[PDB]
Amino acid sequence: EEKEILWNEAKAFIAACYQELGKAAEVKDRLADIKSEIDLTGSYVHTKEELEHGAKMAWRNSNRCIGRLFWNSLNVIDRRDVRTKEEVRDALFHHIETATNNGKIRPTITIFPPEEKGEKQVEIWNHQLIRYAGYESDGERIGDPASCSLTAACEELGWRGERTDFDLLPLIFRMKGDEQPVWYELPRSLVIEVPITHPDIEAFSDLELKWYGVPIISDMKLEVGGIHYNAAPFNGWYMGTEIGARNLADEKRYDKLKKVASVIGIAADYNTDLWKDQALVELNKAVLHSYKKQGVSIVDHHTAASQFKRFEEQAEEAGRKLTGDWTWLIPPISPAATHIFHRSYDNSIVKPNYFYQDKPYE
Amino acid sequence: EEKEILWNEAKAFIAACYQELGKAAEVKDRLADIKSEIDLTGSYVHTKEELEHGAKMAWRNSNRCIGRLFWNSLNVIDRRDVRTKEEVRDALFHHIETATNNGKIRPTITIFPPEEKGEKQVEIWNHQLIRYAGYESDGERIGDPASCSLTAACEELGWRGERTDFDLLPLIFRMKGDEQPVWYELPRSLVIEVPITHPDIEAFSDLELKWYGVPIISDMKLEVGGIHYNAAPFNGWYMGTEIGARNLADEKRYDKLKKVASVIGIAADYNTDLWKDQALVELNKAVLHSYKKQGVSIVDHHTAASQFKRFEEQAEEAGRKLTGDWTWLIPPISPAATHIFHRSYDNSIVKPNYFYQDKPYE
Ligand code: HEM
Ligand code: HEM
Ligand SMILES: Cc1cc(N)nc(CCc2cncc(CCN(C)C)c2)c1
Ligand SMILES: Cc1cc(N)nc(CCc2cncc(CCN(C)C)c2)c1
Ligand SMILES: C[C@H](O)[C@H](O)[C@H]1CNc2nc(N)[nH]c(=O)c2N1
Ligand SMILES: C[C@H](O)[C@H](O)[C@H]1CNc2nc(N)[nH]c(=O)c2N1
Ligand SMILES: [Cl-]
Ligand SMILES: [Cl-]
Repeated sequence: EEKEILWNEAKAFIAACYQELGKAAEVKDRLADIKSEIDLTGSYVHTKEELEHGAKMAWRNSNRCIGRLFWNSLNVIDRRDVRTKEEVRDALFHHIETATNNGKIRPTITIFPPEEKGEKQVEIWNHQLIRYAGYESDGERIGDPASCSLTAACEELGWRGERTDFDLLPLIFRMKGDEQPVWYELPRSLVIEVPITHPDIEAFSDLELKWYGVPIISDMKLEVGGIHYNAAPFNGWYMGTEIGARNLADEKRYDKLKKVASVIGIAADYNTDLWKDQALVELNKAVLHSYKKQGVSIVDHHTAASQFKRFEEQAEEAGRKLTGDWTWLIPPISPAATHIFHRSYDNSIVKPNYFYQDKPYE
Repeated sequence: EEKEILWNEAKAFIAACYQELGKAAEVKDRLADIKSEIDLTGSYVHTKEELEHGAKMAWRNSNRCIGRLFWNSLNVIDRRDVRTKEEVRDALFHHIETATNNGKIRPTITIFPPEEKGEKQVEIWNHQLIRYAGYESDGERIGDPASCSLTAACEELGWRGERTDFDLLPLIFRMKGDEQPVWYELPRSLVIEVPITHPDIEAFSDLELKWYGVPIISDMKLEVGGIHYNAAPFNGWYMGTEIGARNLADEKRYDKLKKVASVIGIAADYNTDLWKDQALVELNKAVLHSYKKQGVSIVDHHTAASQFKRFEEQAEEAGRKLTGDWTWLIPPISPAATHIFHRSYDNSIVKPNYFYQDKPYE
């Protein structure tokens, strides 16, 4: 039953992967070995080339990602060899360091051993490798509300946050065979953060806003040819709106628009004044300015959309169907100023791809 | 075949309409009369009450409309009695006058005789009753590009535009039996226009922008209980973004963002400066300010979304399913600052409703 599904996924993947790599003549033999490996073992093992191209295809197929033009330059780190929590920890520290690259961010994925019988070898609890803690208790909100449930799980395991608005959560993951996950404080030297200032408005620094340099999603599953890599953290560089229009702006996140309005010297009393819109534009300008001043890679939503248009053009040129989720591709500010807003996209799921999975906390 | 479809639509509509009106006991008899009327005539005729409530239901069911909270206060004008082009013209002039209401806009629909054998009695060519002409010839763009095809059709019929950027198109419609439509110049006294100025930036008036007061969609079909009212123009008041973020901003419309950037004194050289976003916010502030100064009804997108939230709440309270098109309901600026962005909607089509129809030009 499962080896039927596996074998079928393998045939589809290997065929497509080898076509793209100019190695179609090797398919039959490779497929032969896989058939035997599955029969004899219940699974199969990707070559380094297959794993690398698979991760790249999965990014290429990610409907919700505007940044896909650069899919083929993804840096794939093969860590299927890790067996200990120390090795996992050091691999995660290494990912942070190499992806950060002193600010010139390298899109990277680190791939850990895949599920066996659907049994995870390693299970990463963090949503992103770098993220801020959040607390809520008796009227008091501190930090990132989105992190409240994971923060509480961490404090159940003996970690204690300082309760600033920007506590770095520890790395937290569980090894096969262990009942509880382990946690490790992030070395501050590894984590680039960017204080938010505004190019023109000197008072903006009074808000004492900052954000971290590199978004590293660590809780999605990479599926490649029937093999389930549930632990495979990946990163790009930020699009500014992610920070300025969502992380710092949403009422259910840092909720800073009223405070932004005050420091930029506009009233926040009347909807018709469009003060939220003005505050959003200034906050987003500040975010882009700040990352660039500090030499940390970032892209604005106009440039990103222009790049995505090139991705569309390349898909058609290569004779590949384009898939996308319009609702996620449009930027959260000035969406109609982008070409994305004015066309539609097929939201079909194509594999290899990255998928959500259930949180082991909650 | 057709009388089957008609009768079935009639049963569903009359049943629902009379439930809502507290007249469920009258359904059986009314349904009896309709059954006979269809058999004997091939069609049936709505009571004034049915027609009025039907138009209101159609608005309530319009998935792409954020303004639906006020569905039950729609002003329905029954003009099923018109037979001549003079009467149609005067009914259209009347709609403009009564809906405008000296600036305190009244949501209104005027309903003309419905299709018979699918044969239209009157066919309105205008997309909106008030709209600006557009011209393109040998490098030269003037006016509203969206109106180019209708403008060209009008000039085929002996009309000539002055070729300003804001020529009012004439009313243009065709009567049953006539090969060509007729056209009538709009009396300027009927048409309120609003010059666009900015509350703070005096130079904004140098752009010489203006827009008309009342959006009156005149080319959609109202379907009520199997009866097809192909000529039934309707209006609300504007949401500011329609004018400021789309009509005046789109590259394929008036394309004013670069000129806005210049008058507000910011550079339009770098994507990372978010100059388009800033220009959009200032243009949208100017639009709202200008309509309010002139005493013409308008709503900003924040207030409109708050009203739409109340519409959602009322639907659930009344035990009615809510339908909506997320892609049209989100405003084109700061969409994530509205609740709409953060939930989903069922885009199912429910009747009565308003529908697109093929343009007789093009
Ligand atoms: C190189 C720079 C990149 C940029 C600028 C970029 C941009 C974005 C943005 C703006 C989002 C929406 C995030 C949100 O609203 O939560 C997104 C989602 C996504 N990106 Fe990218 N991305 C990049 C690289 C990558 C890479 C390297 C991968 C994988 C190898 C990836 C896979 C995805 C996936 C799977 C999502 C959806 C995540 C979810 O559903 O929560 N992206 N991207
Ligand atoms: C009272 C004030 C109203 C406001 C503020 C409002 C708001 C809006 C907005 C912003 C749109 C999107 C238009 C576009 O992007 O092209 C829209 C679409 C629509 N509205 Fe409303 N509306 C109002 C009244 C009405 C009325 C009275 C009706 C009908 C009786 C109506 C039916 C519709 C329909 C059918 C659409 C979709 C049109 C299309 O597909 O092009 N609305 N509305
Ligand atoms: C790889 C990558 C690049 C990039 N520019 N951005 C992200 C995602 C940032 C991000 C990751 N995960 C969750 C949220 C908020 C998620 N909500 C929907 C739960 C944001 C990922
Ligand atoms: C009734 C009503 C109220 C309101 N506030 N707005 C509109 C629509 C304005 C409008 C009407 N028709 C076409 C466009 C642009 C349409 N493109 C998609 C073709 C805009 C209609
Ligand atoms: C292709 C895409 O659906 C298209 O740009 C839509 C998006 N949402 C919209 N929403 C509104 N209100 N009006 C529009 O014209 C559009 N255009
Ligand atoms: C319900 C709705 O789909 C939801 O708000 C989505 C909309 N589009 C989005 N787009 C991005 N990029 N990120 C998000 O978190 C969301 N949220
Ligand atoms: Cl993020
Ligand atoms: Cl309009």
